[PDB]
Amino acid sequence: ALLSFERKYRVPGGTLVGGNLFDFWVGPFYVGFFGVATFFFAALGIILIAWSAVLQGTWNPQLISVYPPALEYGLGGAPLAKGGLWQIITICATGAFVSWALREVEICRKLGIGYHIPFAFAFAILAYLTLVLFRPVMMGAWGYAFPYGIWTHLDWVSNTGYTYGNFHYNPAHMIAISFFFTNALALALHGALVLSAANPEKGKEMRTPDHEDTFFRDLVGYSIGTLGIHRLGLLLSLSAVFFSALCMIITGTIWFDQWVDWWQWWVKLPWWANIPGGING
Amino acid sequence: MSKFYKIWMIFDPRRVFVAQGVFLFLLAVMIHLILLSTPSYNWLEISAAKYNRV
Amino acid sequence: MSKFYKIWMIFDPRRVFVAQGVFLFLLAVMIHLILLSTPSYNWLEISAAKYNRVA
Amino acid sequence: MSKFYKIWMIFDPRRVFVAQGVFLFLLAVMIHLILLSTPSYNWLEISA
Amino acid sequence: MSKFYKIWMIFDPRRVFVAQGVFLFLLAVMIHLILLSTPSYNWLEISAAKYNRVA
Amino acid sequence: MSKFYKIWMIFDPRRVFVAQGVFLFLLAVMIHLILLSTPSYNWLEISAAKYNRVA
Amino acid sequence: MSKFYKIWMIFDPRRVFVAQGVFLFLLAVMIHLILLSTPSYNWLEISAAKYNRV
Amino acid sequence: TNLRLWVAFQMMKGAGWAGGVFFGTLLLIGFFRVVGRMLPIQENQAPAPNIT
Amino acid sequence: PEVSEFAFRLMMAAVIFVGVGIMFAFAGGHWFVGLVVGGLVAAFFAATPNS
Amino acid sequence: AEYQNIFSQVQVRGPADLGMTEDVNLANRSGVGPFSTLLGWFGNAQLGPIYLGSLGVLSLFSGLMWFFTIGIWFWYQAGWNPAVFLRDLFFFSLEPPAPEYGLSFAAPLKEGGLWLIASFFMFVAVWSWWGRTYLRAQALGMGKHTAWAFLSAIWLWMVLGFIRPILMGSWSEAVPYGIFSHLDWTNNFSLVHGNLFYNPFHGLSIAFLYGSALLFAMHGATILAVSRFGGERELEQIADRGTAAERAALFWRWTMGFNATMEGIHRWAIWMAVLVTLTGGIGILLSGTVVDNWYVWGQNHGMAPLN
Amino acid sequence: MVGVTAFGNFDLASLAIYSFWIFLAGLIYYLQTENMREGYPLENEDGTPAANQGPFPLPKPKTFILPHGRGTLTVPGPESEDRPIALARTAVSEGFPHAPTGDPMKDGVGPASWVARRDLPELDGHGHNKIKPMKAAAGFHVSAGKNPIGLPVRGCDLEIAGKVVDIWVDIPEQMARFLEVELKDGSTRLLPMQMVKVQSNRVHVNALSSDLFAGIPTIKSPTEVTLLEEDKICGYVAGGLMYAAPKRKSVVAAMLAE
Amino acid sequence: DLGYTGLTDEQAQELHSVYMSGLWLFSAVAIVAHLAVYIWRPWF
Amino acid sequence: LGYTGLTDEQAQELHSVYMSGLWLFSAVAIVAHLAVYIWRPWF
Amino acid sequence: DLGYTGLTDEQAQELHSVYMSGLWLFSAVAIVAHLAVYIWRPWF
Ligand code: BCL
Ligand SMILES: COC(C)(C)C/C=C/C(C)=C/C=C/C(C)=C/C=C/C(C)=C/C=C/C=C(C)/C=C/C=C(\C)CC/C=C(\C)CCC=C(C)C
Ligand SMILES: COC(C)(C)C/C=C/C(C)=C/C=C/C(C)=C/C=C/C(C)=C/C=C/C=C(C)/C=C/C=C(\C)CC/C=C(\C)CCC=C(C)C
Ligand SMILES: COC(C)(C)C/C=C/C(C)=C/C=C/C(C)=C/C=C/C(C)=C/C=C/C=C(C)/C=C/C=C(\C)CC/C=C(\C)CCC=C(C)C
Ligand SMILES: COC(C)(C)C/C=C/C(C)=C/C=C/C(C)=C/C=C/C(C)=C/C=C/C=C(C)/C=C/C=C(\C)CC/C=C(\C)CCC=C(C)C
Ligand SMILES: COC(C)(C)C/C=C/C(C)=C/C=C/C(C)=C/C=C/C(C)=C/C=C/C=C(C)/C=C/C=C(\C)CC/C=C(\C)CCC=C(C)C
Ligand SMILES: COC(C)(C)C/C=C/C(C)=C/C=C/C(C)=C/C=C/C(C)=C/C=C\C=C(C)\C=C\C=C(/C)CC/C=C(\C)CCC=C(C)C
Ligand SMILES: COC(C)(C)C/C=C/C(C)=C/C=C\C(C)=C\C=C\C(C)=C\C=C\C=C(C)\C=C\C=C(/C)CC/C=C(\C)CCC=C(C)C
Ligand SMILES: [Fe+2]
Repeated sequence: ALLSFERKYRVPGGTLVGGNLFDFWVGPFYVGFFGVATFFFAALGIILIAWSAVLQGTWNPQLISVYPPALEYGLGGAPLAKGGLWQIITICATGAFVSWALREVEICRKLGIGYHIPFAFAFAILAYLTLVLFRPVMMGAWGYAFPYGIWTHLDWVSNTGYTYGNFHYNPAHMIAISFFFTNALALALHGALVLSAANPEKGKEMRTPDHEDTFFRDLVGYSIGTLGIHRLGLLLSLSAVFFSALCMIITGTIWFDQWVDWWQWWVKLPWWANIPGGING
Repeated sequence: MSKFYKIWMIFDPRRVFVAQGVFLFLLAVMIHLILLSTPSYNWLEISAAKYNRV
Repeated sequence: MSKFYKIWMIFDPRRVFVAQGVFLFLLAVMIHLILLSTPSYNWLEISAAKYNRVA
Repeated sequence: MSKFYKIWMIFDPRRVFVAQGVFLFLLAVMIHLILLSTPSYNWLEISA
Repeated sequence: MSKFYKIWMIFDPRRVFVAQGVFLFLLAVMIHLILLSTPSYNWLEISAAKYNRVA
Repeated sequence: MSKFYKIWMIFDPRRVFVAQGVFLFLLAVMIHLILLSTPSYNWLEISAAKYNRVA
Repeated sequence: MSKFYKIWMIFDPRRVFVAQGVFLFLLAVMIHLILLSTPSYNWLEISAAKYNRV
Repeated sequence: TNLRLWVAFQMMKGAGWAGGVFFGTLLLIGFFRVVGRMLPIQENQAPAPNIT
Repeated sequence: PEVSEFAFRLMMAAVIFVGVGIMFAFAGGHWFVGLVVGGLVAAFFAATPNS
Repeated sequence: AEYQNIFSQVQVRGPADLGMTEDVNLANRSGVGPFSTLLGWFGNAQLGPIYLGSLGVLSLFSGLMWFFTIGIWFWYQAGWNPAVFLRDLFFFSLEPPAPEYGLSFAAPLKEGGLWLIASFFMFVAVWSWWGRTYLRAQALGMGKHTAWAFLSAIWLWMVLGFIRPILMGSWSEAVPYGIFSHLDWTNNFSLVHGNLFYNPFHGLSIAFLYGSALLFAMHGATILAVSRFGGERELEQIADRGTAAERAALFWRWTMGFNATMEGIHRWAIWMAVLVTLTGGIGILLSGTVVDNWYVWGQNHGMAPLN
Repeated sequence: MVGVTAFGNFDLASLAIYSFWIFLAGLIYYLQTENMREGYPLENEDGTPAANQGPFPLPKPKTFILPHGRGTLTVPGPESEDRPIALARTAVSEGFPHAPTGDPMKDGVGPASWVARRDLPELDGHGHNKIKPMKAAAGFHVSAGKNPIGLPVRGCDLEIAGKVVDIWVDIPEQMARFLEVELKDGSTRLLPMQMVKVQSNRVHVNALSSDLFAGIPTIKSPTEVTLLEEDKICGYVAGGLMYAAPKRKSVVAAMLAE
Repeated sequence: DLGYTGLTDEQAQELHSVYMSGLWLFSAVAIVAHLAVYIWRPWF
Repeated sequence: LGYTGLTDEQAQELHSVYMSGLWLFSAVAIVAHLAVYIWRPWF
Repeated sequence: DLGYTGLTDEQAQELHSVYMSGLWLFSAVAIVAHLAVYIWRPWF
């Protein structure tokens, strides 16, 4: 169950909690203290989703939906059949996520690599906590969070999006969408470039990093470099998540009307708010 | 049945007890939450309706 | 069906027992949840109606 | 139960005690929140 | 057909058995779930109607 | 006709057999689901109507 | 016409056979699916009307 | 070097870390509760995004 | 307590941005005028750390 | 609070790298541009040279005329007023013809006829650029992965503006050329087709768009984590596996059970992003032509509670 | 074909979505097999092939023709560690850590591990050495940021153990890779630029303590560094994060200390 | 004598004999459990 | 057969202590189940 | 005598007696708290 080179890196230490109490491998996985919490919260969260399907009365996996408590319950406890289960799953999901990030931290220290990966994952968690915890708490109801369903958490997105008209006009959303599109553009370009330099035309030698820079300089006149593109990949993803977390935390808390109405401030600037012609007036 | 001690000749006790500890506590929490969800056997709810706590 | 012991020459005992433990637990959990879903064979609901715990 | 002491030759004692402290506190937190969730047994509300 | 044993000279027994084990379980699960879906052949619901469990 | 055996000089026996095994199963699953979807040839339902399982 | 065998000196037999096999199956699926779509040539419904299955 | 204190100190050490993490989480929840109360959410608040 | 030149440069730029933004939001008839002037000066200040 | 390698803490500026010369016609290659210190903090500071061949010229001419045609219509919509032009820049739009004209080219020049001209220029511009990516890879003897990764993007781009309008038999179904208009076109697309969220293929594209962000955040952080072992030089790690490749392999093997290689991770990278638009093109293509309401389609396929 | 269903609810959209699941299942299989060209077949903790190899079979081998006549690389292929691993089994049962037999930083195990790469310098596209000192580099100079040359080098124990002398530069990428730190004994070690934090007045190396600076593996040639020497240097310094924790004076290091 | 796992035939026989005893014990408890359910609530 | 390195006697001692814990755990469970069944039967 | 933690048998016995004493003390206080609540609000 070990790779041809895995043995020399399997050494004690690097644990945050427990020392050697949980410092062992189950197959390929490293357990650690936080992996035990990971497995428990993961298993408990999964079972309560399955049990929530029993209470709902359906077994179709797409119809399974763990709705959060209704708006009348506010930010308090709810009956397990009508919102209470969602709160337990959310606590289990929050515990599983943070334990997973901290388990990655232990693996980082054991290998001596940087903590970029758990720091990158923490951005996703704060994005997750924005939707289920930070936004509902500010709005004072767990019902503003999204249900744990495959196609019912899309209903939440559509309903929350159309609460404020066309959600595209959210300015933080436009920033994040540009980042998400840019990151996927960068990933396709970055993935394709290395494969082109590593799996070239038949018979020709494997290419060097200079050909990678030469290709993109002949293409768009600029090469960001092997270090730059991976920095770009990390920052593009985190910025997309950071602005996506920002876009929702200001919606329903600081902005309440249609987002298209927001953009009229630019049109209503003092020096051209009254000039005739164009689209607006 | 008298040869079941050989399971420890195969499975290290440290990993099993961790695995078993998680499994039992996961199982125990699972059953209690099942009973709480149902209107019956929700002992917190049963006493409230029995003693007119509402 | 006499030489079935040779399965352990093919399969590692440690991996199978973990796989079997996970398989049996998840299979057992699945069947219990299937029974609980149906109004009949949901023994939690059965006893409530049998002894009139609804009131 | 006369040989349960041998579990300390399996698991390191100080590591378990720290972990058990975490487990006991979180379990105590877990039960108290469930009681607050129910309309009854919510001591912070029935008093007022 | 006596040379069917030669399939093990081509197919690794370790990978086949795991694939066969997963395939047989998923195939067994799939047929059971198809049967449980139909109003008939759902043995849970048949007994409820036969023994008047739903009242 | 006779020289079809040379296809194994070109095709890897392992690659074909795995691909063939997947192809046959998916083709068999597809046709069975086609028959189940039609109101006729759905042998589960037609037998239910034959013996009046549901009425 | 008699020299069509030369085309195998240009085309790799393995890639042609795999490409041909996938194309023939996908084409076969497409036509068999098209016929099922139309009320005519839907041989499943054709037999149903003929033998009064419904 | 007291064994009873040493064991109790370890368990108190774990309980303290769990306590700080739980109290820190409540601090964030309380902070967002305060900010939401300060902002004019109650004056104009969105309808339910999902069916209750 | 060991801030680098770049760390201090950013901190002052944030202070300059807030300060100048308020300055020209009052002076101008709109908050955007403050944002532009405050942003440009802060960006120029933060992009030139002495070293 | 240590060096995280996010930004270079020192810059070195040697002579400009003129690049390789496998089969690239150096006459068509330009000279080296400036060195940007601001870009040097993140990546390379050198800009240029850029190759400009036959397809490069056709790409620029059509690309400029596409950009110019939108601009002239933007000025006409502004009344030639620079103040109005900047005020309504995002609200300007080069709308496609009205639904009455269908696919006919009889639309008036100010009522959709100009859009056909601008769209033609973009069509030539993009396709000529795709060949440019193909030929640049062929010139250096590299794989055509960029050419086919690009063709995934073209498939969605072709579907939105060209293929789907033809099937719908109307240029009005196409995309307007504007900042807010093509946002409004997007929103109106879902509403007309009944909650495009319940499009299975739109959901898949979001899976791979989320996954591309997931994989690049994972991959970018991984290499920066193992950059202390020289892991950013991925091509040498493919050739001669160093300790960075092994640790990067082991981190994900101990985290999620399975891992990849230094070369195989980029196969995940290319396919994760390609499926973003590949599934996207089918998802848009089906909408209207096959499914006139996805939520009703979702109900009949067990994706919505009703029916 | 609006509403045209071949059977049941199955229609052209249903045809496409299932056909993609087949394609995606096939694609995930293809991608996973490609990832199995390195580190496979699996091995036991002793070194023998394991009874378990995974559900995905090994792919057909492919050959990479290395640049500059370095040869070819066919994977999957027989891969060997080619170095004695100074680790000791801590439990007969598998999935348990291996403790170092001696000094792990010197033995190249754990976080301080390294791989037997080719003992040759890495080349650019033109055949020249990719990584060269800035002194031997033609025209290279510090363009921005604090110049680290001449700054004192402070270890994790807050003790100065030398000063920077030269910077090594990746000539194609035109970015610094190593700092050539001269110790108190007159010899110069190489420190990866990723493991140092050039502050206002000093080079703080959080990885290594002052006494451990002398232990960095040395380069055979002052004008070039091979791939093997890079791994030993990068491994040693990065191994210092866990193996010099007792010597680190940081508050968080004390909290995480054993 | 493929010996992928390294077990000898004697070790396999002993491991299987204990494994089957565990299986028959598990099956025996299940058969009793099914009898209890079928008596209390038959599903046929 | 050796995987964990335990001798036959060490396993027998380990199993006996483990079984002692199992029956003690089972006994509390049986007492708990009787208490619940008396208080509220589920059959 | 497995020696996974290195503690001798005597140290294990002494530590377990300490741990059990705290366990029963913790159990006793919890019983009192449960009695107090059941008096205040029974849950049966
Ligand atoms: C109310 C709005 C609707 C909606 C309506 C649509 C519509 C309509 C579409 C999408 C599409 C997409 N949607 Mg949706 N979408 C909604 C909600 C969401 C949510 C969400 C959390 O709510 C998310 C994450 C997404 C996500 C996505 C993406 C996965 C996908 C676009 C891929 C892409 O890169 O396109 C952008 C990239 C391109 C179009 C490719 C461009 C390639 C060409 C070659 C570039 C040429 C450049 C040109 C010449 C300019 C050059 C400039 C110079 C270089 C300077 N949608 C709701 C339900 N969505 C698309 C799709 O494929 O859906 C299946 C689509 O058509
Ligand atoms: C939607 O369609 C529905 C579901 C409605 C209808 C379904 C249609 C389809 C597609 C049906 C398909 C059915 C198929 C393909 C069935 C195939 C079944 C097979 C082939 C089953 C095989 C079973 C074999 C078993 C269980 C063998 C077990 C073997 C052992 C227990 C012994 C193993 C040990 C060994 C070999 C020891 C090794 C020996 C030595 C010397 C080392
Ligand atoms: C729009 O679409 C609709 C449906 C409306 C209409 C469709 C229109 C179209 C586009 C139709 C297209 C039709 C076409 C292009 C059909 C083509 C058919 C062909 C060319 C079929 C060929 C079949 C050949 C087969 C199956 C050959 C099989 C051969 C073997 C099994 C033997 C191979 C073995 C060998 C060679 C042994 C190797 C030998 C040595 C010496 C090594
Ligand atoms: C959705 O579909 C539903 C759920 C409705 C219907 C379900 C359908 C299906 C697919 C059902 C599937 C059922 C199956 C596959 C059941 C299989 C059960 C089996 C085979 C269980 C195995 C039990 C074996 C046990 C419990 C063995 C225990 C052994 C021990 C405790 C002793 C271990 C110690 C050993 C071997 C000592 C080692 C020896 C030496 C010398 C070291
Ligand atoms: C769907 O979900 C519901 C709940 C509705 C239905 C679910 C049903 C299912 C799947 C139920 C599952 C039941 C099972 C399989 C339960 C398992 C029970 C077992 C086997 C429990 C075992 C308990 C054993 C214990 C607590 C052992 C304790 C041992 C000790 C405290 C002593 C340990 C110390 C030792 C051995 C020291 C030895 C050391 C030396 C050096 C000799
Ligand atoms: C689903 O969740 C709900 C709430 C619905 C139901 C929950 C169900 C479940 C699954 C509950 C789980 C219960 C469990 C697993 C409880 C376990 C309890 C145990 C075994 C606790 C052990 C406690 C042991 C302690 C506190 C030992 C302490 C020992 C010492 C401190 C050392 C001795 C030193 C002493 C006494 C001196 C201390 C010094 C001073 C100055 C006072
Ligand atoms: C002062 O500024 C000047 C005037 C100097 C220059 C400025 C120009 C400006 C301000 C340009 C602004 C451009 C903008 C805002 C562009 C925005 C473009 C966007 C957002 C496009 C989004 C989607 C577009 C798509 C999907 C277009 C697809 C088009 C095709 C697939 C081509 C279709 C081909 C057709 C219709 C051919 C028809 C013609 C014939 C002859 C058959
Ligand atoms: C004939 O039977 C009686 C006497 C009961 C007749 C009674 C009839 C009536 C009218 C009964 C009244 C009510 C009912 C319906 C009672 C039903 C009771 C049931 C279903 C009891 C079931 C008990 C099941 C138990 C105790 C199962 C225990 C099994 C385990 C703990 C699994 C252990 C296996 C392990 C750990 C395998 C691990 C192995 C490896 C290799 C990992
Ligand atoms: Fe990369």
